[PDB]
Amino acid sequence: HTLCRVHTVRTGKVFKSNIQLQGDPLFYAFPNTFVLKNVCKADISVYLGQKVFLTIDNFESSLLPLTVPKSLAVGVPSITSAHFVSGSLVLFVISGKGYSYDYYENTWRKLEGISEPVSHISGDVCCFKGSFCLELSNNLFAYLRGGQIPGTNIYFSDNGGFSFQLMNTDKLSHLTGTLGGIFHLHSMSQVGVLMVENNLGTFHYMEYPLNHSMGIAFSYKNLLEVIMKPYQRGFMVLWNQKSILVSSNSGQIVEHVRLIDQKIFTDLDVEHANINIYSVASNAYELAFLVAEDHLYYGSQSYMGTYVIKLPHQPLWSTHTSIYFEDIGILQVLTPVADPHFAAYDFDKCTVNVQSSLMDEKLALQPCNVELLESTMINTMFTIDMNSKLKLSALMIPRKGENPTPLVMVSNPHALGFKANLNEFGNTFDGNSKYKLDIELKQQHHWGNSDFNFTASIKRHAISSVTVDIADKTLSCVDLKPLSTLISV
Amino acid sequence: LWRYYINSQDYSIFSTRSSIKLEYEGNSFVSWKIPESCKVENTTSPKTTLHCKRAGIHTIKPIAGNQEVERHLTVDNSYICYLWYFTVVDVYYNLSQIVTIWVYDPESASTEELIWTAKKPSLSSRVLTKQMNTLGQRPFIFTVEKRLTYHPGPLTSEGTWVIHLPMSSDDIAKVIRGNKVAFQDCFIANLYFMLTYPMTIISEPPGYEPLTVPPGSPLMLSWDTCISTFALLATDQETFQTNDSFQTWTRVRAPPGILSDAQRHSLRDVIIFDQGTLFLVDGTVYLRTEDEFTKLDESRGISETGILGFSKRRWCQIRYLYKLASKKSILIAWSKTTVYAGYATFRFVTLTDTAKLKDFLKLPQTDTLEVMSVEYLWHPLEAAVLLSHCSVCTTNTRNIRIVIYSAIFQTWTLQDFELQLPKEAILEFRFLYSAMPDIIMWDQHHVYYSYKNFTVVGTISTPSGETNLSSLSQGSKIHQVLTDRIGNVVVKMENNVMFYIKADITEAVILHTWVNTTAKTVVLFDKSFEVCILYYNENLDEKYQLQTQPYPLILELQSINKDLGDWCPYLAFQHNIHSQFYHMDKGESLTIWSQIVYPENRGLYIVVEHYGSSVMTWTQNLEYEIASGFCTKTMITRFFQTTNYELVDNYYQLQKENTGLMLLQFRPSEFSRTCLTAKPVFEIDVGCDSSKYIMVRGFNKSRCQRRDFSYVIDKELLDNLKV
Amino acid sequence: HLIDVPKKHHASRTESYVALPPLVSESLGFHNNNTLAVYQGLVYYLLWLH
Amino acid sequence: VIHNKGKERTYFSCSGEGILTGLHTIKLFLTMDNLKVRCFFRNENQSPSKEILGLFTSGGLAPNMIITNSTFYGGYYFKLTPFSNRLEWLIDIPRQN
Amino acid sequence: QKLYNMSGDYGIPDLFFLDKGNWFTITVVLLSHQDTFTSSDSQGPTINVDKKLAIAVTIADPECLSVTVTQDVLLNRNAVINKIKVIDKKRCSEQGMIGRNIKKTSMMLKVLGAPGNCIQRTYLGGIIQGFKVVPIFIGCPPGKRLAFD
Amino acid sequence: NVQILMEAAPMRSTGYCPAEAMCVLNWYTPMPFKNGSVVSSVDIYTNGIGPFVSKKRFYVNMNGFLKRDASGKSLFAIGYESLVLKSSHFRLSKSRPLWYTVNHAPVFILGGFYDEKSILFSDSNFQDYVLLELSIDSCWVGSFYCPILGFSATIHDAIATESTLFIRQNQLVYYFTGTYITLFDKSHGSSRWVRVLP
Amino acid sequence: QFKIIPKAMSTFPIPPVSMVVGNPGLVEVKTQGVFDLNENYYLDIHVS
Ligand SMILES: *[C@@H]1O[C@H](CO)[C@@H](O[C@@H]2O[C@H](CO)[C@@H](O[C@@H]3O[C@H](CO[C@@H]4O[C@H](CO[C@@H]5O[C@H](CO)[C@@H](O)[C@H](O)[C@@H]5O)[C@@H](O)[C@H](O[C@@H]5O[C@H](CO)[C@@H](O)[C@H](O)[C@@H]5O)[C@@H]4O)[C@@H](O)[C@H](O[C@@H]4O[C@H](CO)[C@@H](O)[C@H](O)[C@@H]4O)[C@@H]3O)[C@H](O)[C@H]2NC(C)=O)[C@H](O)[C@H]1NC(C)=O
Ligand SMILES: *[C@@H]1O[C@H](CO)[C@@H](O[C@@H]2O[C@H](CO)[C@@H](O[C@@H]3O[C@H](CO)[C@@H](O)[C@H](O)[C@@H]3O)[C@H](O)[C@H]2NC(C)=O)[C@H](O)[C@H]1NC(C)=O
Ligand SMILES: *[C@@H]1O[C@H](CO)[C@@H](O[C@@H]2O[C@H](CO)[C@@H](O[C@@H]3O[C@H](CO)[C@@H](O)[C@H](O)[C@@H]3O)[C@H](O)[C@H]2NC(C)=O)[C@H](O)[C@H]1NC(C)=O
Ligand SMILES: *[C@@H]1O[C@H](CO)[C@@H](O[C@@H]2O[C@H](CO)[C@@H](O[C@@H]3O[C@H](CO)[C@@H](O)[C@H](O)[C@@H]3O)[C@H](O)[C@H]2NC(C)=O)[C@H](O)[C@H]1NC(C)=O
Ligand SMILES: *[C@@H]1O[C@H](CO)[C@@H](O[C@@H]2O[C@H](CO)[C@@H](O)[C@H](O)[C@H]2NC(C)=O)[C@H](O)[C@H]1NC(C)=O
Ligand SMILES: *[C@@H]1O[C@H](CO)[C@@H](O)[C@H](O)[C@H]1NC(C)=O
Ligand SMILES: *[C@@H]1O[C@H](CO)[C@@H](O)[C@H](O)[C@H]1NC(C)=O
Repeated sequence: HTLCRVHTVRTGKVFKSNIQLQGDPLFYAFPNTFVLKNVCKADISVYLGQKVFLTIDNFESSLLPLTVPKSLAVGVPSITSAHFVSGSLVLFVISGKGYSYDYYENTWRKLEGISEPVSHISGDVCCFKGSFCLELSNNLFAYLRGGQIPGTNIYFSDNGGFSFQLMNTDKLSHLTGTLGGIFHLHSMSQVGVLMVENNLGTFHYMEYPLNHSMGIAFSYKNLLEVIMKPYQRGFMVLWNQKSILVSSNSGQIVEHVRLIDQKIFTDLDVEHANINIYSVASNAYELAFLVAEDHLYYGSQSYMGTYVIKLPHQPLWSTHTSIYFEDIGILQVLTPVADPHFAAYDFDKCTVNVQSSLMDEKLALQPCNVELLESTMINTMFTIDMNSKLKLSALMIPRKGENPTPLVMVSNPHALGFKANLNEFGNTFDGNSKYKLDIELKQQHHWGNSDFNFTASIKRHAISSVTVDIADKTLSCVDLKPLSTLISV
Repeated sequence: LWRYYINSQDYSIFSTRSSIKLEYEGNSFVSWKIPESCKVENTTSPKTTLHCKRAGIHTIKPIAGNQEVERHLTVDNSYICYLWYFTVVDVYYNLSQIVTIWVYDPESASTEELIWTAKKPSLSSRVLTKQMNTLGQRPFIFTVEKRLTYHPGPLTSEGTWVIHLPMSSDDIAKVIRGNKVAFQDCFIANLYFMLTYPMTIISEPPGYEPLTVPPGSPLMLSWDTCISTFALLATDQETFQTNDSFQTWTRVRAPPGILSDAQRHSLRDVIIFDQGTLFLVDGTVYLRTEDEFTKLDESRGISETGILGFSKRRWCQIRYLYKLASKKSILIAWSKTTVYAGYATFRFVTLTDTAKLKDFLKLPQTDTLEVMSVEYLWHPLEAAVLLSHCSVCTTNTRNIRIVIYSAIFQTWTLQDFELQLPKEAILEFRFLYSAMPDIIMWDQHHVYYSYKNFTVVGTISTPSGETNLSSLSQGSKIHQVLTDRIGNVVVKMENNVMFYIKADITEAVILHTWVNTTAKTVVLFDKSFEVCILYYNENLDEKYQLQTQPYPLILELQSINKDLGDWCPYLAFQHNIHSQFYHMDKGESLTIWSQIVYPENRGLYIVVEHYGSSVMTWTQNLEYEIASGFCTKTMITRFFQTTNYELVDNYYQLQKENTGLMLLQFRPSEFSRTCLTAKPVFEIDVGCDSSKYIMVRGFNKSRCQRRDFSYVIDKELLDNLKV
Repeated sequence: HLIDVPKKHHASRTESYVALPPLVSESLGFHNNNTLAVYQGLVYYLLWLH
Repeated sequence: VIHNKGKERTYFSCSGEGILTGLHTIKLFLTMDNLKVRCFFRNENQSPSKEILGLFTSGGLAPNMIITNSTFYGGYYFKLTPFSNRLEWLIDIPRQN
Repeated sequence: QKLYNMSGDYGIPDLFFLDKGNWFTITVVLLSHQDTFTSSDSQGPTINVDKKLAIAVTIADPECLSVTVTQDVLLNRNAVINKIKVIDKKRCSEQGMIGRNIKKTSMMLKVLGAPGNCIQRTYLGGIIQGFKVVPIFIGCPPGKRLAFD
Repeated sequence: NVQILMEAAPMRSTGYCPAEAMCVLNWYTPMPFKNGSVVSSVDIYTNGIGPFVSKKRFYVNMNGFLKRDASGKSLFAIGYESLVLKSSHFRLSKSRPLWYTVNHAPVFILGGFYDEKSILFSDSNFQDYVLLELSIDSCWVGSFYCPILGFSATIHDAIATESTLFIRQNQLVYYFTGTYITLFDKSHGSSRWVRVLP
Repeated sequence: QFKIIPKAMSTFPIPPVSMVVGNPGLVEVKTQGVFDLNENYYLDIHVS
């Protein structure tokens, strides 16, 4: 009735075609179900659950489960971590050993660099057209989650994922307790680690900007699964069975989640609410999670905090479902269904129009406070040399009654300084007035409004993201995405 | 049973100044029931006129002895009142045409102008025309496929604008428009029309014999695929052919001794071309022209007493067909085991037998596999054939599949159909107006549908959910199904009852009763694409044996919608696609603009669907706006190629690899009934049309007359040549 | 709304002149019959030159 | 600059720690020393917090100070300093400035 | 001093002068009702706006003056913006000089159904809109003088 | 077509003035008038500061019926001012139109009284209704060819144009011309009215 | 230069800002006031 109407997709079963699998199947190593989506090749996706499905289409047709061809001894075929490298290759962590799979071909490759058993593969993928961040998407970390930093080995690769070399332990000599992951924080152009000394945990930064520096500590009950937002803005989501946290910064401040109900907000603790989140889907700006007691929650993740509302009820949870953001404002619940008469899996899909969904009078959400937000800086990526400045522009038309407050910010303030002017020019035929804001960007040192503890060198290149947003934007502003661009000094 | 009529065919004119003629038929009648705003003349008469000035919806019902249903009719204030009338004449010596145009008001026009039989304007039309020249209104004609305009001269002594026009046969679609000068708060609507060479219907020699359908069978009708109002209709008593919308008709007969009397009453199917007519008499194909009645035989590549059907194209892709510069098949016949592709001049070779298809479909051989119906899809160079598969027989259930054949690649493909049907049911299928093949088929008791790339496959069902149409029409079998460019599909019953379907919509609509149970009727198209019902009855004075009346399908659908409670999800959807065929060379791209306007946050978008062998890249730029409680989304897309031919090997091979034709269609995300938008479907071809070349200035072929030459050149080559 | 019309004095084909009274250094800033005679002579010269 | 655009909330609480006055307004007094002012972002929680300041000082955002007379205009910038230890923004201005 | 370019009156120009193929345009902008159109208006590829709010132009002495008009609709702002371009037809008004060849001709611009009913009520009274007559004089105006360099 | 834009001037009107500095006071403005025209539309509007005052238009054009006697005072060449605006004159009479050229009439003439051969000739747009008694004898034609049987000294169809002025008493058209220098010449300055069209 | 923006029904003919001078004898004030499409009032004053 409401939200989704189910629709079943199945092909290839027109006639008596004898198709059979060959080898040992692939299965996930966790109770939850996930959908990993490639950044710009968004048609290619991997559903990880009781069976693993690699689709080149957007989960159309009937997909055979991913299989190991037994030519190499993989032991137990349990997947712990998956990653998408640039090209036609996908990386899996099977039984502690790394493997590469080509999906255009049917090629399996064994990663020979790693010796000690790792559990997780991490990296960042930029796919702006060019040759700049193709090299950025080649630095990858291989590490074992839950280990002890004194004693354990961590590997890295700069030639994509061909050969893996262990890094020296001199840098990580003074960190004591258990590691929670090591990340190439390209928003900071830094290297960060998540560290669990006690029931609470924190973040450590290596490189000279804020070297030997700390972030605000946060509780670390059980393990955590860490999800980056794919626009290099540093937005971080840390979720597990009984907790969820959002880091608006790159790990400097990690905070809780708000919940909106009857025009009042409250902090959401999963354990105290006595719920269990089953699936998590993350867009560039949005976030959603399915709670296993047939519940769906949608939130807009931004600065000042994240507001999360509860969507109307629908019996969606069926022990195999997984949510994924098909598009902005378009969620999709996917459930694979087996079929032994043809030895194949078909799919059931719900296309959730959240924009149409959030108009129920029981919710009564105030409409959007901004009428138009448009700029031309989202198409490409911008580089700066020293003694060179650049300018970007944006146009915003606000609502008739409200008075929204825009704000522009830089991911990495240490090597990127801005000055933004917002001037009013003209007005629309209704009477609402256009506002034009232009930002001027250069290096942080040349401004001279920072300390020596904050400038953090000028001779080294770096990378950051510039974002224009509305500070007091309400919910239901799904389509009016804030503007973001990538700029390398 | 009652109905109503209006003076004008075009429904844009329909407003408060119009009159509605209400006609009730029945033994019992009392009066008419109307709202207070509208008025009826002689309210105690079953035939009357209705005038109403206040806008809105009005509920009218004829009160009588029995139960008569009420009807809600919408009258809206409009500023478009007047209409164009045109009269053509053709000269062949100059190979051109001359048209005479004047302005007439449908409310106060002559009878002949209302039926398109006038040659001279009446008094009111002439005075209004000279008033429009005085206030300064001038028409002009604009060809659609290629953007050329033609202007008239001054007004003659009587109200008439005379325009000369080249004889094209490639851009047959034209519009006529005018300036923005209005008279007394009333405008004139633009008029769309088509014209090509005037075709001649055949004559009848004395001593000939009629060709009829078997007795008790329904009456058949077939028309030309490109230009309407030129058709042939077969009844139980006569075969008629019309150069018009059956205003004037001529009989079609056969020479003596060619066919038996029993054979002459066993005519199964008829197809009409410009060259001649084709009859399927008892499984044998006969070609009737103005000269002879020749029976096709093995010399032309057909089998005898084995043909079960034939078909032609259904969408006028005349521009691509003319620009292909290669004569292709114009007809496809099927004989349950073999298909044939009939070209021009009515001779052909066999296309495919069932053995090759059995080999193609990996069947285990010695199976009952049959071909039963072949249709030309919207893509010009492919065809589709319905395959019936027994699956080791011994039951009544047969699998129904589709197989497509591509003439450009000479290949075959099997699609996804999972239909199980009994032995008895016969099937007839049609393609809808879409780039993606969407199939509507019927088996004289049910209608099933295949939408959205053969994924939404099922049975069209009633709102009650019976899914059987004979039960709601007292046990009778499906007679006629008509599609159109818009996407509304009309199912006509032999009981003469009415069902309505919309493309990409599963639920059907049972229309109200408009025509008698016993009436011999057929549904056809006028000069425009509106619905007309033709009534045939013998035992008359030869002048009213065929009477045509229009059908207000849009108004009846609106009344049904006010009964039900549906609405269109989007306010508006605009696009800049003004053509159907787009051809560009290596160095140009194509830019398409579109926009949707809808309520506040019912999240929509524009679906772009493609078909063919993709050789292009898309770039899409989106703009979003909210204003006055409404959302506007604007899309700009660009199609282009990004290949290089410099310093490469196999240049011609890459040139052939990067050529072909593409089909694109634009549509909203979700749409329902009461959305009268036309879905834009077009085709884009890359390559040369073989009509563009290079001339040196000052040179021409035969502006300079000369004679034969001869010369010898020697000792200067790279010994003695005489050229 | 009516917009983008030509400004009237350059399209309706008119010719314009200005003539302002002279600055008087009196504290009250009032004129006299003498200075208005001077102003009349000045506006006469303007019309003559026109 | 829209004068009656609408102002209803005081987002900042600043103090020079020399003379305390009503917390509903910011009154500062200038003497021979450097005018030293500590200021914080007042919100639903009226106490100073290290979370909001760290959020602000991550996008390269620092407060600005406009002093105006009937004939004079001047602007002063809070320095960008890491939020590792501090709680409120601080600025000291020489008197000759 | 003599006023070449200044900041004069706003609104409609009073009268016009034309000479041998020159022209002028007026751009009109109408703002419609909040719910002036329904979903039933979505009948074609482009919205038909003439049935509810249409703009018309009538000419007198039509065989010497040509008018071309063109609309555009923005339903988000409930606006229709149209340009009317009026050009000389290069005939009539026989060859003369300065003040002889001119013939007077009044064209009418209007929006349909507006005249009489609608009114701009401002402070201190109300003014009639929807219907405005502009006169042009064809021929050649004053001001155009020839001199020797 | 030419226009002149000026700003007015302040003028302390001369008198006893018991006050010291500020006193009776009235703005004054020059008055140009070019050669070749009569119709002068004057437009008065505020500078922009001060109390609000509206915008007005006036017409002081070219009153040209004026003769000077030996004593040196104004006199109408058409007639003499000798009557009183009694309210009785048009307390029951109907509404009478006013005919002149489309814009170029520098004067205005209107009669149509009960029985008095008087008009309401005035400059401007009857802002200043100065009555007049015409010095035109009261004549009536004779017989046979003619009949008109009732003088009724009430100028019916009192029309005018630039220069000439036309009145119609009973079957008698009389035509006057005002002296209008800088328009044509001194020439057709009429001595007095003339019965024309014999 | 100033811009004046109405928030309700605005007086189109009468300008909404009246300006007064304390001492007109020492200062010369030339004012221009024009209107926008949406009745936004642009004014500018030159003082010498
Ligand atoms: C189920 O419903 C079916 C649908 O109605 C029924 O079919 C009907 O059958 C009837 C008889 O079985 C048919 O009736 C015959 O019609 C002949 C037509 O002749 C001409 O008719 C037109 C128009 O007819 C009507 O006009 C009025 C006008 O207001 C309309 O309101 C009305 O709806 C209807 O359309 C007339 O205008 C003609 O008059 C002249 O026509 C000239 C053009 O040629 C024109 O220039 C001129 O100005 C005149 O207008 C004609 O009259 C009638 O002629 C038949 O009458 C007979 O005529 C012959 C020869 O003229 C006479 O010798 C004889 O005595 C008798 O008068 C007869 O009425 C009906 O047409 C048909 N319906 C249709 C749509 O065709 C079916 O029967 C129903 N079944 C059951 C079981 O109920
Ligand atoms: C192609 O050939 C035909 C031959 O009929 C041409 O039609 C003829 O065109 C001429 C020229 O206009 C007509 O002569 C005059 O036309 C004027 C039109 O205003 C009319 O007022 C005169 O009385 C006279 O008729 C001639 O009548 C017409 N023929 C007919 C039968 O009407 C046609 O113009 C040619 N087209 C081209 C493109 O060359
Ligand atoms: C509409 O549906 C049809 C039916 O599925 C789609 O046609 C399908 O297209 C894909 C891709 O071209 C074909 O996949 C093929 O797979 C083989 C290996 O199995 C590979 O070698 C080929 O190169 C190709 O990738 C698939 O066979 C084909 N299906 C059929 C029945 O022919 C079509 O793509 C759909 N259209 C759209 C716009 O989605
Ligand atoms: C009608 O047009 C005529 C011709 O332009 C005007 O008459 C001329 O006016 C000018 C200046 O007003 C006179 O010039 C003056 O001449 C005297 C005597 O020589 C000299 O002392 C002055 O310094 C000045 O130069 C000119 O003589 C006069 N011409 C004639 C024939 O009278 C006349 O003013 C126009 N009408 C009106 C109402 O302005
Ligand atoms: C980075 O350096 C700055 C230098 O100004 C440090 O600022 C200190 O601020 C406190 C309080 O205002 C003063 O008492 C100290 O004297 C300042 N330090 C110095 C060296 O002058 C700032 O605390 C430093 N931050 C970090 C994280 O080291
Ligand atoms: C690391 O930080 C310390 C102080 O925190 C500083 O003295 C040292 O120079 C830093 N080293 C590097 C390599 O950044
Ligand atoms: C005060 O002025 C000096 C001299 O220009 C400058 O260096 C210093 O930064 C100023 N202080 C502040 C707080 O701006």
